[PDB]
Amino acid sequence: SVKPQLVMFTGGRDSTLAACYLMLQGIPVHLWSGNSGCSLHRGILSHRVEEMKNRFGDLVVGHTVADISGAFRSIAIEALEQDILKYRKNLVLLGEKLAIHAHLVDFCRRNDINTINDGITHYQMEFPEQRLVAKTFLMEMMAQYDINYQSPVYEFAQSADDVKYRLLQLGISTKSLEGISIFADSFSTPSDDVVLAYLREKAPLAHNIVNFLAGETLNPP
Amino acid sequence: VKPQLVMFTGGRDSTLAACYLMLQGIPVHLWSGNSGCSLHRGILSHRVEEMKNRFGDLVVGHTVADISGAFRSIAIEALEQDILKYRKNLVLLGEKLAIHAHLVDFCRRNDINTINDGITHYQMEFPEQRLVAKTFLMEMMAQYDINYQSPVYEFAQSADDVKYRLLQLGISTKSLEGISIFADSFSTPSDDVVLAYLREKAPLAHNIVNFLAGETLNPP
Amino acid sequence: SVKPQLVMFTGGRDSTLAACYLMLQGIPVHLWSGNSGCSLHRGILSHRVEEMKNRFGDLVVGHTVADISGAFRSIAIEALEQDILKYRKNLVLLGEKLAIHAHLVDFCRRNDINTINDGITHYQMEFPEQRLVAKTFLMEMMAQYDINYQSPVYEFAQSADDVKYRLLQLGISTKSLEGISIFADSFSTPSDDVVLAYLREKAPLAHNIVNFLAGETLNPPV
Amino acid sequence: SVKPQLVMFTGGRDSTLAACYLMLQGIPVHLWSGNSGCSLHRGILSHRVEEMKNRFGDLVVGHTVADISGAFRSIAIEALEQDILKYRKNLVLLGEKLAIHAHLVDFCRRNDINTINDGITHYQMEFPEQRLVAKTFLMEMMAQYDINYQSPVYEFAQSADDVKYRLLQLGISTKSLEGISIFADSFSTPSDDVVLAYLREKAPLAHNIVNFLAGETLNPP
Amino acid sequence: SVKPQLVMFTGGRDSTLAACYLMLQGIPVHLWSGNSGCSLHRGILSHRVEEMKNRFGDLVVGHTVADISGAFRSIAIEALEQDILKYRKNLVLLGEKLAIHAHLVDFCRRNDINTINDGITHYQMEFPEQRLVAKTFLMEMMAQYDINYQSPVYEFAQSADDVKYRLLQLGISTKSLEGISIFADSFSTPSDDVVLAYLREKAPLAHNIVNFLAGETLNPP
Amino acid sequence: SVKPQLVMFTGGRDSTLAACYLMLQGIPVHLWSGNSGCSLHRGILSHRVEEMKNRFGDLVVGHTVADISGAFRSIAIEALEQDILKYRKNLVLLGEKLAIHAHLVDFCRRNDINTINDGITHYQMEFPEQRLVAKTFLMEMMAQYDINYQSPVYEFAQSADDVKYRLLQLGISTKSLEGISIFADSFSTPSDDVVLAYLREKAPLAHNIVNFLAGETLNPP
Amino acid sequence: SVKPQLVMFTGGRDSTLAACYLMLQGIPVHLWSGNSGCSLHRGILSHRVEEMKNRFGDLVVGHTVADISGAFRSIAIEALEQDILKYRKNLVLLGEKLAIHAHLVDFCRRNDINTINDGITHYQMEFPEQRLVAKTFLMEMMAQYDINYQSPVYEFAQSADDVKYRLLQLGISTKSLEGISIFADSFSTPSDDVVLAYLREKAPLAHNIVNFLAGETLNPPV
Ligand SMILES: Nc1nc2c(ncn2[C@@H]2O[C@H](COP(=O)(O)OP(=O)(O)OP(=O)(O)O)[C@@H](O)[C@H]2O)c(=O)[nH]1
Ligand SMILES: Nc1nc2c(ncn2[C@@H]2O[C@H](COP(=O)(O)OP(=O)(O)OP(=O)(O)O)[C@@H](O)[C@H]2O)c(=O)[nH]1
Ligand SMILES: Nc1nc2c(ncn2[C@@H]2O[C@H](COP(=O)(O)OP(=O)(O)OP(=O)(O)O)[C@@H](O)[C@H]2O)c(=O)[nH]1
Ligand SMILES: Nc1nc2c(ncn2[C@@H]2O[C@H](COP(=O)(O)OP(=O)(O)OP(=O)(O)O)[C@@H](O)[C@H]2O)c(=O)[nH]1
Ligand SMILES: Nc1nc2c(ncn2[C@@H]2O[C@H](COP(=O)(O)OP(=O)(O)OP(=O)(O)O)[C@@H](O)[C@H]2O)c(=O)[nH]1
Ligand SMILES: Nc1nc2c(ncn2[C@@H]2O[C@H](COP(=O)(O)OP(=O)(O)OP(=O)(O)O)[C@@H](O)[C@H]2O)c(=O)[nH]1
Ligand SMILES: Nc1nc2c(ncn2[C@@H]2O[C@H](COP(=O)(O)OP(=O)(O)OP(=O)(O)O)[C@@H](O)[C@H]2O)c(=O)[nH]1
Ligand SMILES: Nc1ncnc2c1ncn2[C@@H]1O[C@H](COP(=O)(O)OP(=O)(O)OP(=O)(O)O)[C@@H](O)[C@H]1O
Ligand SMILES: Nc1ncnc2c1ncn2[C@@H]1O[C@H](COP(=O)(O)OP(=O)(O)OP(=O)(O)O)[C@@H](O)[C@H]1O
Ligand SMILES: Nc1ncnc2c1ncn2[C@@H]1O[C@H](COP(=O)(O)OP(=O)(O)OP(=O)(O)O)[C@@H](O)[C@H]1O
Ligand SMILES: Nc1ncnc2c1ncn2[C@@H]1O[C@H](COP(=O)(O)OP(=O)(O)OP(=O)(O)O)[C@@H](O)[C@H]1O
Ligand SMILES: Nc1ncnc2c1ncn2[C@@H]1O[C@H](COP(=O)(O)OP(=O)(O)OP(=O)(O)O)[C@@H](O)[C@H]1O
Ligand SMILES: Nc1ncnc2c1ncn2[C@@H]1O[C@H](COP(=O)(O)OP(=O)(O)OP(=O)(O)O)[C@@H](O)[C@H]1O
Ligand SMILES: Nc1ncnc2c1ncn2[C@@H]1O[C@H](COP(=O)(O)OP(=O)(O)OP(=O)(O)O)[C@@H](O)[C@H]1O
Ligand SMILES: [Mg+2]
Ligand SMILES: [Mg+2]
Ligand SMILES: [Mg+2]
Ligand SMILES: [Mg+2]
Ligand SMILES: [Mg+2]
Ligand SMILES: [Mg+2]
Ligand SMILES: [Mg+2]
Repeated sequence: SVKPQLVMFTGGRDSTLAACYLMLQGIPVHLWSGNSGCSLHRGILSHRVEEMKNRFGDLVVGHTVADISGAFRSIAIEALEQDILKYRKNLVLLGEKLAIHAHLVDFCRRNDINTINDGITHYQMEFPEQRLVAKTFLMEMMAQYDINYQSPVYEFAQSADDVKYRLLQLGISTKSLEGISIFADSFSTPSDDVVLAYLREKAPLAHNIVNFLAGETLNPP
Repeated sequence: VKPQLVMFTGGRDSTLAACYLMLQGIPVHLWSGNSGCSLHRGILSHRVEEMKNRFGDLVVGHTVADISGAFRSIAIEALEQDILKYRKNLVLLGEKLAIHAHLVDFCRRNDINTINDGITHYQMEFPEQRLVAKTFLMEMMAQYDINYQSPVYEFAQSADDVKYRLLQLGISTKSLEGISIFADSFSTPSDDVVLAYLREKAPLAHNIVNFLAGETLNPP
Repeated sequence: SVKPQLVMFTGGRDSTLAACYLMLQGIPVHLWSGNSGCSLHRGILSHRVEEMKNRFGDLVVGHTVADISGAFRSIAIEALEQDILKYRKNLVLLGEKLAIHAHLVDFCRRNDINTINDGITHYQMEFPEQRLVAKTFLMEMMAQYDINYQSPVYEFAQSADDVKYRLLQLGISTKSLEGISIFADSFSTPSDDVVLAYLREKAPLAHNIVNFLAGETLNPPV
Repeated sequence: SVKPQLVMFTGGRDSTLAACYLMLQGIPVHLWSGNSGCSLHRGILSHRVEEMKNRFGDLVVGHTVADISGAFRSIAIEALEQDILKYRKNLVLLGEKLAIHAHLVDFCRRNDINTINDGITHYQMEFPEQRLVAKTFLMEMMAQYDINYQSPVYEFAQSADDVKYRLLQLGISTKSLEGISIFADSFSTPSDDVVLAYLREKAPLAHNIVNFLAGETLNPP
Repeated sequence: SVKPQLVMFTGGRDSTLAACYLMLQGIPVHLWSGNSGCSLHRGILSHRVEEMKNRFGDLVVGHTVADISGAFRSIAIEALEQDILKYRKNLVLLGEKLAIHAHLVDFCRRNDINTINDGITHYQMEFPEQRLVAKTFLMEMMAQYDINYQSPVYEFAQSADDVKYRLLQLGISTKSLEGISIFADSFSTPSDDVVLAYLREKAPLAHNIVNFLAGETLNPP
Repeated sequence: SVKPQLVMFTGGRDSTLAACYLMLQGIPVHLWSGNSGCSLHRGILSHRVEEMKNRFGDLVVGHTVADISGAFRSIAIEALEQDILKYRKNLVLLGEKLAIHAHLVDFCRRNDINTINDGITHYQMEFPEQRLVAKTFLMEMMAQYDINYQSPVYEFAQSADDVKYRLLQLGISTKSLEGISIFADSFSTPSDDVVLAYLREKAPLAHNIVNFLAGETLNPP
Repeated sequence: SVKPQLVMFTGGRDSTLAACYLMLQGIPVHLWSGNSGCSLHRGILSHRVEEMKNRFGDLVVGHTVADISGAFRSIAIEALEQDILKYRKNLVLLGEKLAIHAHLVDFCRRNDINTINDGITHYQMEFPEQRLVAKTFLMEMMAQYDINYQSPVYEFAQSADDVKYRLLQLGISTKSLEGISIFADSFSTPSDDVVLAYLREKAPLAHNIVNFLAGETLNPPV
C-alpha cells in the first residue's frame, strides 16, 4: 500500500482538488484543517468532506480539525500593534500559515507523515502566503524537519476556472465550501520584502512552538 | 465467465442487449451515465427490478455515474461556438463521447474490458448511432484495450424487433428511461460533420481520461 | 399580519440577502427555487435554508422547489439550433428566467401571492437577465397579470462584496450556497437589442404556458 | 365543490394528459382502469399515479382498477371464431372498449358520476375504437344512460409529440406508463363500415351486461 | 436421492394427481405452472400447493410460475386473424401448450431436469392438446432435446370420477383448484388434421423461441 | 332501507350467484352454511367469501357456519338401515336438506329474517332436494313458519355454463369453491314418489327439532 | 410580574453579580452575550448559566448568545491597517464594544427591553474601553434609542474581592467563567482624545448597522 500524505484542507476549491488529485493517483490522504479561532461559518465544510468520501471512499483516511488558536495568537495577534506599525501591512494571515506549519511539524512527527500538501495557486499570488518567496521559505522550514512540503495545484491553477472545472469532472461541487477568516478583506497588498521579513522575524517563535509541542522546552525563544 | 459492462438507460435496446448477454451466461455490470440534463429518471428502478427478477445473480451491479462535468467540458462549454460553426446541435454526440471517456476509467479501475451498448440500425439518423461514430468509438476504446460491442445493432431493423424479444423474456416492452432535455432539439447532421465533431473533441476526451487516471491536471 | 411575498431563491448570496432584507422589515417570505433540470450539486442549498430559518424563524414561511424543466425546454432548448444560429449568442439562461416568470404567474395566482422578488444586481449587468432591458420587460409582463415584480438588492449591489458583508452582519455565511447551471460559462455577451428581441420572440410561448398551467388551453401559441 | 368526473385511465400519455388538464381546471378526477384480463406488465402504472398525486394532490379523488374480464370475454372472445370469419378482422380491442363502456354505465350510476372522459386522439384514428364512427356510436350509447362521454385531448393531439410536451410542462414523464394488451400488433386495419357493424352487433350484449350489473336480469340478450 | 422430475401443474385435478402419484413412488416433483397472461382467478392455486405440501412435504421440491405471455403471443395471438381464417378454428390453447413446451426445453436444460409430466387424460381428448396426434408431436419435439415427456394419468383417467376419487384417497380436495383461460368455451372442435397442421406450422417459431431463450440467436425464423 | 335476506351458501357456483344477484339489487345477504359433520375439504370456502366481500363490501352482512350434525343424524342417519331397506335408495342428502330447513326456521326466528334463498337449479333436478316436488314441499314447510323460501337462479340455470359466465361477469371465479359430502356419488336416482314419501315420513322429526331448538319441548315426535 | 431587563453578560464575576443582584430584587433578566467570532474556550459559560438558573429559576428568562462577527468585522477589523496607523494604538476591543451596542439596540427594540445593565466596576481602569469617556459615549448612543444603560455593581465593587464574596454568599462560584478574546490591549496608554476620536469615527458605521438590522436601509454609512 502507498503511504498516506497530509493535505492542508479548508473545503475550498483548491485544497479539495489537491486532495482529490492525490487520491486519483492511489495516494491516501489525511485531511487537516487548522482552526485559528477567528474563522466564521465553518459548518459547510462537512458537506465537502461527505462529497469527497462519496467520490473516493477509503482513500480519505481521516479529517483532523486542529485548534491552532494559541500558536496563531502568539505569532500574529499578541504583537499586532507593533507588527502593523513596523510593516504598515496587516499580515495576520501570513502569521496564520506559519502557525499551521509549526503545528504540522508536530502532527507529522506524531502521526508518521512526511509529505504535506496545500492548495496554494499561481493565480492567488497577491496573497502573502501564496507568494513564491513564502512558499520557498516554508519549504525550507519543513525540510529542516525532514518534511516534504508540496503544492500540487500551484502551477496548474492559472485561474479559479481551471480548478472549478476539474472538480466538476470529478462529480464534486465547484463552490468554495469553507469558513472565512474574520480578517477577510482587512489588508492591502504587501511587498515580497515585507513578506519575507515578517516570516524571518516570526520564525524563532514558530520553531519554539514546535519545540514546546514536542515536549522539549517550556522556555521562550 | 468474466463480467462485461452494458451502457444501460432502462430503454428497450440496452435492456435487450444486457438480457441477451445474460442468456448466454455472461454476467453484466449495468452502467448508467447521468449527464445532469436528464428528466424523470425514477422509472429506471422498475426496469432494474424486472431484470434482477428474470436473471438473478447474472446482474452483478448497477452503477449510476455522475458524468455531468465531462459532458459539460466536451459538449456544453463551447456550445455557442460549436453550433455556430457546425450549424448543428451535436450535444448528444458529445454526451456519448463523455460516456466513453468515463468508461475507459471505469473499466480500468474495475477489471472490465468488454463494454456493450444498445445502439440500433433503425436509429442511424441519430449521430452517435451512425456507423462512422460507432467505428470511431470502437477505435478509441481499442486504444485502451477495451472491446466495444453493440450486440443488438444489426438485429434491430425496427423497434418492434426489440420489443417482442423483451416480451418473450417476460419483460415490459416500454422504454423505462429518463429523457434528455435535449430531446427533439436538433436537426440531422451529415456524416462529415459527425466525424469532424468527434475528431475535434477527441483530445479533450483523452485528456479527461488522463485526469481521471490521476496522470495530469493540464488541459489538452 | 403582513402578507407573505415570494423570493426567487437559489441559495446564492443576492437572493439570500433579498429574502433576509424583506424579513428584517417584518415581511414573511415564501422561498421559491426553480429546478430547470440542468442544475448540478444543489444539495448545499439546504444548509442555507437552515441558516435562514435559524436567523429569522417563522418569517420563512415555506420553500417550494418547482420542476420547471418542461417550460424551460419549450422556451429555450427545443429550438436551440435555430435560436443560436439566428441570434449568434447562447441565450438559454435568459430563456430560463422567462420560464421562471411564466411558472411564477401560475404559482402566484394559485397561492394568493402578488409580490415576487429576486436577487438580480447592478454589478451583474453583463448577464442578459439582469440588464435593465430584461428587468423592465419582465416587470411589465408580471404587471399584466397583476403581479408586482421587485428586485430589492438591485441598486445597492455595486459589487459582490456589498452583498457578502451585509450577509455577514446578519450572521449568515458569505458563500454562494447554490447549485450551478451546466450552461455556466457556455456563452458570449449579447447586445441589449438581442436580449430584447429574444424576449419578444419567446414571450408568446411563455404566455401560452401560463394559459396551459391555468387550465385554459391545450393549443400551441398563435 | 366542483363535481368529480371520471377518466378512463391507462397510465398512457393521452389519458394522463386528459386527467391532468381536467384537474388544472379545478375538476376532481376519479381515475378508472379496466383490466380485461389479457394485459401484461401493468406494474408501471403505479409510478404514473404517484406522479399525478404529487402534481395535483387531492384533485385525484381515487383510482379504481376494475376487473372487466367477464364482460370482455362475453363481447369479444366467446365468439372469436365467428367474429373473425365474418368481419375478416380481429376486433377484440374494439370489443374491449365496448366492455369498458358497459362497465362504466354501472360504475357511473352507482358512484354519482355523469361525465366520463378518455384519451382517444386524432392521430390514433387508425385504431377502431378511436375512429369518429366509434366515438359517435359510444357517445350515443352513453347518452341513452344520461352520461356525457367526452374526449378532451382528441382534437388537440395531432401527434404524440403534442401530448408529450404538455406532460413535460406539468413536470410529468413523457413515457407511456401502461400495461400492454397481448393483442398488441395482432390485427390489420378495419374499414369504418366493419367497425360500425361490429359495434351494432355487440351492442345488445353490452346493454344486457349493463342490465345484469344493475341487478335487473339474469337472462341473456 | 431419486432425480427430481417436472410436472406441468395447473392446480387442476389431473395434474395434481399426476404429481401426487409420482411423489407416492418416491420421485421428487418440481411443479411448473405456465402463465400465458390471459388466465383469470389463479389465486386458488395456492390452496392446492399447500394441500400437496402438507401431504407430501419435501417431495414437493418447488413451484415455478413462469411468465410465458411473450412466447404465447408470438405463437398464437400475433397472427390470430390469419390463423383463424386458414384453419377456421380458434387454436390458441393448442398454441399455448406449444409455448409451454418451448419454455420447458429451456427450463429443463437450465435446471437439470430431463423428465416432464402432464395431466392430460383420455377422457379429455376432445381438447386439441390432449389428442394422441398432439401428444405424439410434442413427445417427438421434447425427445429432440433429450427430454422425456410422459403423461402418467393419461390411460388411467377414463372419466373425471377416476381422478377425483384417487385424490380423495390422498386426503386432497376433489375440486379443480386452477385459474381459467379467458379462451374457455371460445372454440369449436378441430379435426386431427388441423391440429397437426397447426403444430407443424408453428413449430419453427417454437424452436426459434427455444434458441433465443438459450441465448443462441436474436434473429427470427 | 332494505331488509337483509339469508342465502343458503356452499361456496358453490349457484349459491354464490344467487347471493351476488340479490346484492346487485341492493338486498343485503346473510350467508348461511350448514355443516352436516360429513363434509370434506371445506377450507376453500374462505377464498369464495373473500371474493364476495371484495366485490360487494358491506352488502355481505355475515357468514354463519352452523353445526347441524345432530339434526342431520336424527333425520337421516339414525335409521339408515330401515330407510334404505324401505325406499331402496340412499336419501341422506335429502334428509340433510330437511335438517337445513329445520335449523333455518330457528335461525330466522331468532335473527329477524323472513326470506331465505338457495341456489338449486333446473339443470340439477336429478338430485332429490332440487326436484320440484321437494322444493314445493319445503316452500310449504317454511310458509307454515311465515318464512318465504325462494330459489332465485332456479329457472335461469338451464346449464352450469349459464351460472359460470354470470359469475365471471362479476369478476368472480367460475369454480365450485365448496366442500364435498362424503355421500358424493353414493346413491342412485330416486323417483319423485320416493322423494315425497321420505320427506313426509321425516317431517314430524324435523318439526320436533324446530320445537326443541325454540325451547318448547324435550319430548320426541 | 416586573418588566424584564437585559444584562450584558460574559460569565465573568462582575456581570454574573449584576444579573444576580437584579434577580434578587425580583427583576427578571435576559442574559445577553456578544460573540465577536474571535473568542476562545467559551464552553465554560454554560456552567455559569446553569449555576444562575439553579439559584434563581425563572427569573433567568433566557440566555442569548448573539453572533456579532459581521458588525465587529465592519467596525474594527476591515480597516485595521488604517486604524492602527492613524491612532498608533490597537483599539479593536473598543470597536467590539461599539459593535455590541449596535446589536443591543436591535435586540432591545425587537424584544421590548429598554433597560440594559453591565458589570462595570471601579477597579476596571486599565482597558481603554472601560474608561468613563467610552461609557459616557455609549450611554449617549443608547439614550438616542430610548434605552437606559445602568451599571448596578459599579459603586459597590472597589475590588474583585468585593464581587467574589457576594457571589459566594449566593452559592455561586467566584471564578471568572468566560471565554477570552484572542485580542489583548497593548502596553501603551492612548489619550482620552484618541479613544473618543475612534468612537466618533466609527459611530456612523454603528448607527448604519442598527438601521440595516432594523430593515431600514441597505446603503453604507453616508
Ligand atoms: N491571505 C489570504 N487572504 C485570503 C485568502 N482567501 C481569501 N482571502 C481574503 O478573504 C477575502 C474573501 O475570501 P473569499 O470568501 O474566498 O472570497 P471570494 O473568492 O469572493 O468567495 P468564494 O468564491 O466563495 O471563495 C478575500 O477577498 C481576501 O481578502 C487566502 O488564501 N489568503
Ligand atoms: N441523438 C439521440 N437523440 C435521441 C435518442 N433517443 C431519443 N432522442 C431524441 O429524443 C427524442 C425523444 O426520445 P424518446 O423519449 O425516446 O422518444 P420516442 O421513443 O419516440 O417516444 P417516447 O418514449 O414516448 O418519448 C427523439 O425524438 C430524439 O430527438 C438517441 O438515442 N440519440
Ligand atoms: N446568465 C447568467 N449566467 C450566470 C449567472 N451566474 C453565473 N452565471 C454563469 O455561470 C458561471 C459561473 O457562475 P458561478 O459558479 O456562480 O461563479 P463563481 O464565482 O465561480 O461561483 P459562486 O461562488 O457559486 O458564485 C459564470 O461565469 C457565468 O457564465 C447569472 O446570474 N446569470
Ligand atoms: N386498437 C388499439 N390498438 C392499440 C392501441 N394502442 C396500442 N395498440 C396496439 O398495440 C401495439 C403496441 O402498443 P404500444 O406498446 O403502446 O406501442 P408504441 O407506442 O409503439 O410503444 P412504446 O413506444 O414502446 O410505448 C400497437 O402497435 C397496436 O397494435 C390503441 O389505443 N388501440
Ligand atoms: N383446450 C382446452 N380447453 C380446456 C381445458 N380445460 C378446460 N378448457 C376449456 O375451458 C372451459 C371451462 O373450463 P373449466 O371451468 O375447467 O371446466 P368445468 O368442467 O366446467 O369446470 P370445473 O369442474 O369447475 O373445473 C371448457 O369448457 C373448455 O372450453 C383443457 O385442458 N384444454
Ligand atoms: N343430492 C345432491 N348430490 C349432489 C349435489 N352436488 C353434488 N352431489 C353429489 O356429489 C357428487 C360430487 O359433486 P361435485 O364434487 O360437486 O361434482 P361435479 O360438480 O361433477 O364436479 P367437481 O365440482 O369438479 O367436483 C355428485 O356427483 C353427486 O353424487 C347436490 O346439490 N345434491
Ligand atoms: N493558600 C493558598 N491560597 C490560595 C491559593 N490560590 C488562591 N488562594 C487564595 O484563596 C482566595 C480565593 O482563591 P481564588 O478564587 O483562586 O483567587 P482569585 O484571585 O479569584 O483567582 P482566579 O479566580 O483564578 O482569578 C484568595 O483570597 C486567594 O488569596 C493557593 O494555591 N494557596
Ligand atoms: N485554516 C487552514 N487549514 C488548513 N489549510 C489551510 C488553512 N488556511 C489555508 N490553508 C491552505 O492554504 C491554501 C490556500 O488557501 P486558498 O483560500 O487560496 O485555497 P482554498 O481554500 O483551497 O480554495 P478557495 O479558492 O476556494 O478558497 C489552501 O488550499 C489550504 O491548503
Ligand atoms: N446516459 C447513458 N448511459 C449509458 N448508456 C447510454 C446513455 N445514453 C445512451 N446510452 C447508450 O446508447 C444506446 C442508444 O440509445 P437509445 O435511446 O437508442 O437506446 P435505449 O435507451 O436502450 O432504448 P430506447 O429505444 O427505448 O430509447 C443505449 O442503448 C445505451 O447503450
Ligand atoms: N433556478 C432559479 N430559481 C429561482 N430563482 C432563480 C433561479 N435562477 C436565478 N434566479 C433568480 O435570479 C437571480 C440570479 O442572479 P445571481 O445568480 O447573480 O444571484 P444569486 O444566485 O442570488 O447569487 P450569487 O451571486 O451567489 O450567485 C437570483 O438572485 C434569483 O433571484
Ligand atoms: N383498459 C382501459 N381502461 C381504461 N381506459 C382505457 C383502457 N384501454 C383504453 N382506454 C382508453 O382509451 C384511450 C385511447 O388509448 P391509447 O392507448 O391511444 O391512449 P393512452 O393509453 O392514454 O396513451 P398512449 O398513447 O401512451 O398509449 C386511453 O387514453 C383511455 O382513455
Ligand atoms: N398453464 C399451464 N401450465 C402448466 N401445465 C399446463 C398448463 N395448461 C395445461 N397444462 C397441462 O395440461 C393439462 C391440461 O389438461 P386439464 O386442464 O384437463 O388438466 P388439469 O388442469 O390438471 O385438471 P382439470 O381437469 O381439473 O382442469 C394439465 O394437466 C397440465 O399438465
Ligand atoms: N350444507 C349446505 N348449507 C347451506 N346450503 C346448502 C348446503 N348444501 C346445499 N345447500 C343449498 O342447496 C344448493 C345445492 O345445490 P348445488 O350443490 O348444485 O349448488 P352450489 O353448491 O351452490 O353449486 P355447485 O353446482 O358449484 O355445487 C346450494 O346452492 C345451496 O343453496
Ligand atoms: N462580549 C460581551 N458581551 C456582553 N457584555 C460584555 C462583553 N464583553 C464585556 N461586556 C461587559 O463589559 C464588562 C467587561 O468587564 P469585565 O471583564 O471586568 O467583566 P466581567 O466579565 O463581568 O468580569 P471578569 O472578566 O473579571 O470575570 C462585563 O461585565 C460586561 O457587562
Ligand atoms: Mg479558501
Ligand atoms: Mg433511450
Ligand atoms: Mg447565482
Ligand atoms: Mg395506451
Ligand atoms: Mg384444467
Ligand atoms: Mg354444491
Ligand atoms: Mg471579562
